[PDB]
Amino acid sequence: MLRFVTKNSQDKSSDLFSICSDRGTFVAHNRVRTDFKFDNLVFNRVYGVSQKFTLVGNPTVCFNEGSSYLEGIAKKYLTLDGGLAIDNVLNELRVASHAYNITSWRWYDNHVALLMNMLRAYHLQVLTEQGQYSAGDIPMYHDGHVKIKLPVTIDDTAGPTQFAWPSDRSTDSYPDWAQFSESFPSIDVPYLDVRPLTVTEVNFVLMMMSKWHRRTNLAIDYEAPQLADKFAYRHALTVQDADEWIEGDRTDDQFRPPSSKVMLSALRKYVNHNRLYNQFYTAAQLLAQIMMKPVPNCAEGYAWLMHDALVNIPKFGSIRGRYPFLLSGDAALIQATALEDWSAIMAKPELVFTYAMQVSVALNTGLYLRRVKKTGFGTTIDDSYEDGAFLQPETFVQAALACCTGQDAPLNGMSDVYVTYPDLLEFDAVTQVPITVIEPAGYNIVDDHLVVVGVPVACSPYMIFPVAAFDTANPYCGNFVIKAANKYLRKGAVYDKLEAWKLAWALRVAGYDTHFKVTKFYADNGDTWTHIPEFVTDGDVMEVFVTAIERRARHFVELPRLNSPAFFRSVEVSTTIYDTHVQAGASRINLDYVKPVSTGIQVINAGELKNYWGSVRRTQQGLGVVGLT
Amino acid sequence: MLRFVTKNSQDKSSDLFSICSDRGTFVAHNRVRTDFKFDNLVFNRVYGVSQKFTLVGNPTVCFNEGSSYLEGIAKKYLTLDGGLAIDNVLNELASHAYNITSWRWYDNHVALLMNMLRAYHLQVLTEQGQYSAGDIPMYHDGHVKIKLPVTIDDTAGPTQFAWPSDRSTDSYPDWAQFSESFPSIDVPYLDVRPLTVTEVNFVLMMMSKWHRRTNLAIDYEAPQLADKFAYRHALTVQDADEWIEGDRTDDQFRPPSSKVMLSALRKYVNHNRLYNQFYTAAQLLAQIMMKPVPNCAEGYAWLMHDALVNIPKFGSIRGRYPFLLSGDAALIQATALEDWSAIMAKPELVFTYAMQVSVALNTGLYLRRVKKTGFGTTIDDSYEDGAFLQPETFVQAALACCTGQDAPLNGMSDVYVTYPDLLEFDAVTQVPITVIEPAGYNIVDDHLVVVGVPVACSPYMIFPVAAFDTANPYCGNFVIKAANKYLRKGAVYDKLEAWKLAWALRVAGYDTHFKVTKFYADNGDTWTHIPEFVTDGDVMEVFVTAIERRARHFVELPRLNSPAFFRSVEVSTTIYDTHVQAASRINLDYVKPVSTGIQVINAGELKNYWGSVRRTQQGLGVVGLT
Repeated sequence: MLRFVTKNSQDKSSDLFSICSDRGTFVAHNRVRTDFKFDNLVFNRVYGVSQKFTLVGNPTVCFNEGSSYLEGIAKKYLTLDGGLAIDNVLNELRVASHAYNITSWRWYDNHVALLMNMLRAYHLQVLTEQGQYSAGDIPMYHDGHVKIKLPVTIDDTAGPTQFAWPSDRSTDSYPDWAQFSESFPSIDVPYLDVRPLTVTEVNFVLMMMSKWHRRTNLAIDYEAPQLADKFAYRHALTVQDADEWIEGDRTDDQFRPPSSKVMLSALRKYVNHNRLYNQFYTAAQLLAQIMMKPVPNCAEGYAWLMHDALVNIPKFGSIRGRYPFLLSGDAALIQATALEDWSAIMAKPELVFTYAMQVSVALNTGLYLRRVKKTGFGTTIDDSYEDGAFLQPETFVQAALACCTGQDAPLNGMSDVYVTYPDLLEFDAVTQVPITVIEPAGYNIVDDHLVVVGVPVACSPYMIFPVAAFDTANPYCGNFVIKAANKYLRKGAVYDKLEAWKLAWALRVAGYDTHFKVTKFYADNGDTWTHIPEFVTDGDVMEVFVTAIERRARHFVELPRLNSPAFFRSVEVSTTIYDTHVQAGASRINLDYVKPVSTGIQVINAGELKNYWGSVRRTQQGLGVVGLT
Repeated sequence: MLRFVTKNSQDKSSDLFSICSDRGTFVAHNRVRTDFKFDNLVFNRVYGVSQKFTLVGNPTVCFNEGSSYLEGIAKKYLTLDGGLAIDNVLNELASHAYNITSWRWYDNHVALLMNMLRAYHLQVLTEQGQYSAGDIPMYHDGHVKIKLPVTIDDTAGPTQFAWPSDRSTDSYPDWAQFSESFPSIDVPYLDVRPLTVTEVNFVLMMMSKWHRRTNLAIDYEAPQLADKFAYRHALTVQDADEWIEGDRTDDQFRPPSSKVMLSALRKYVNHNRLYNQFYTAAQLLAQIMMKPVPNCAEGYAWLMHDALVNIPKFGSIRGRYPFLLSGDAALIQATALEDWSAIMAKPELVFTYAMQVSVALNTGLYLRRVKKTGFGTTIDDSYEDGAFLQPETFVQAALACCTGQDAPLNGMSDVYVTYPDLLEFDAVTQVPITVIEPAGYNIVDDHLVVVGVPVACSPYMIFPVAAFDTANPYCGNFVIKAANKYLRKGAVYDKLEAWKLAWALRVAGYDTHFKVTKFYADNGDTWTHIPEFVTDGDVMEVFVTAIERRARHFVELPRLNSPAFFRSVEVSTTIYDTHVQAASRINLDYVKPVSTGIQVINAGELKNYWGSVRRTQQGLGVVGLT
């Protein structure tokens, strides 16, 4: 995850932003300078381009059965090829079978749900103490023309301002827990080791073991039942503050949730003690992938925002506190990527939020990129693009990321886990958008409802600028030249679709709107980005007519008559970012703090694609899932 | 015109057809086999095509005098040019010597010969039993109902050929009998000695004013050719005189039969040696005769448009002196002589040539309009105003641009059949339309409009027509080539290649769509009109989408639209049997003319317009016979 953010070490550094949001949303400002080079002299415009992101979401959770993983177990009981040694654990058990039949049969170690719960609680408490925790509210689209407003399940103003405990006292049951220090396990039941945790951190862990009530519209407050019906924890001291709060003995005031630092320390201690590096890596990946979506500045863009995601979080199971000697020894085949990403998150916890911000934009753009690159602008005859990585729900987000940006998207590192949108597997997926009553201008409104085909572009690429989405030079590349039209006639300046869009974008930045035929280039002011129109994607057309290029009221850098001969000059456009700052209502990272803990940790760089330890690579032939090498 | 008709197909064929009408219209049926050879798999489909024609028309005729032509007199009575040898005449015979100083020699009988031609054709038509007023066909296509008006109603219209004039209701020429050697008045006289009594009667009485009584194009109105004249005959003929003074009843004095009328024509021409003037008369009659009935809806603008004809005023010096027609006839064109021999061998050469010239004229005008844009033609020649300005070379230029061979010129100066309102490419027509159901049609205010000239016929009376330099459906055969580029939804195609592909698929049985929607092709002709949108400029590529099949399908073909399934389909079309229905093959070796007693010149004079116009590579232009 860290390498993806740093673009494989851009000058061995990158930048991060902490989580901040008001009313469930936050703007993401930018400052850029766009050049215009014609007549061998340079003009420029410095403009502020913003981008709205929202934390509001309602994903569908699926706490179904999942496989077991024993990576953070001592090297002498695990093995790369020999796997789990049941003979060694029976010998060291201290007949054998008499313990086998009791509990030694399950072997269902998996804490992904617990780690995800602790992470989302940390994020929610961060928002709480920043004075910004509240019920979500999706923004409205006021543009004089057709207006969009969406509902929320919980009202913002009545919504809670404080992150209380997820579960509600005196309404639902809790898992039955009791401290357990016996060497010999007695009941087949998850045993989780929390020995080195303080009273408050172990209290927080076992309280988050309970079930989760949703009290807000945010995407990370999803519903979650109790991870285990019964369980026991390996701790020297018997903790019952949570138990006292379960009954009326402890009041709400005296059992307030801890501060963000305490939850972060609890998570660090838990993962370090149980050697849960890969499991936490998967948990962070999933939480970031479900974190948020970008608020569109166009009308048809909200169709992407209407969709809800489906997540496969595995059912919880912990065999690490059953036997004290499991963790005695260096951990077995811990992935190097997991170690470095874990060190990066623990050093800077905002890395997960920044990666979520990058991944939302990359995925939303890459879905459009794949719906276009399948047909290749309609000059691909067969189906030899091999976009099949989009099919299996696990490599959905990874394939979208790889298609949008050339970088290797990081696989989830875990089997039967994914974040997927089932209804958007196919690119000819129609969506309906509830729409208020205002006269139209060619937004193909049907029965007072925007009909949207496929998935729309809903964000500017200004947080991943070198995206290289297209092969040719374009605004996504950043620097491009504007060439003369293919041939000039009465209708005017036959232009190829992609080059026509490039010209339209450059003129819209420069202050001239353009008129097309087979009518203008509806864009956004705040975000002077002009999203690619449907004439590029439809593939029925290959040349387009630009009739007239007019002057907007907000004039800017002056250009000649581009759409006519003897007056056109081959201007070229280059933009650079001056200042970016995610405000609402930064922290530099370099590869100096990446150095992971290698003391008593066996590290394998190689991975097997069966467990999804790899990275999907986009090539010209198409996407492709590649191992970690 | 014999060379033109016998060269449209081959020197051996020489196929002729007789005149036939069915309420003024007739249909010419054909039977044509189309091949489809690809991957050494020859496929074919035999089908019948029908192109109907109409004889109904209302041409405008102007009777304006022109040059005087004397190319039938003896050698000694002519100078080095067409002017008569007045000194030789006088040294042969006085007051006349002094009178001559005031005797202009205007001898031109083209109006008379044309009148006899149209009267003969009308009599043939009425003895065939189908002469009538003539009515335009009523075309209806499920979406649009059209019916062009005609002046004379068919039902009340006469069924028998009445004499063109009335019962002494109008004045008649003051004819006279001449037998002396002294012309008394500068008024023209004729020499009709070899003619019989009834032939002379028909000639003199038809000289009188002609009235238009039917919608037939050859039944145009014409005034009396001369107020006064005399005929040099052995005896006075006065039966038509008794008819005008109101003595001979209609039953005994009726228009003569076709045979005797043609015999009068023959005697007149070959005694006065009017081969050149008769050739001009036949040319004009052929160019005015008929038009094709359009299968497509918008093609009726061709029907509504009326030609303009310039017939010279009637004048005669043949009958003034009796020795002029003696001696060796001088300055007779070989083409005129052979055409005369052929038409008197069979009198329906004029009809078949008229049908061919009608089809060629329509196609030539339409292909001039199309090739203006740049469709099929490399050079942007001055198709608009080059050789179409000269009214006498208008129809010949159209024929040359259509067919590619040498169109025969009128052979006479200041005579033409010209459409003045057709030189512009912006000319519009308001065809009346009762629209049945709305569809793709530019219907504004009860009349659709057309631009320029439309297609109203199909190139089947003349099939091997070489309209374009490259292979095309107009040519015998063409090879469908690979598309310029293939896309997901289809492939782009050049204008001409796309039209060739669409034509071949329509013959095979596939309906072809395109964008920037249908390639129109009516049943009963299965010829695909050039699409309107691709006709204009600034369009060089056509996107072909959705090559769907039709209800009836004959030859099963590859897609030719997808790169995987495209195959080099080579087509070939040949016409096997034609039969008009309201042969008659000619034999050149038996119709060869009389070379004795006639002086024949191969060459002509460009002033008199004795030549032909050929579509050169660099541009069509008039050339001499040499």
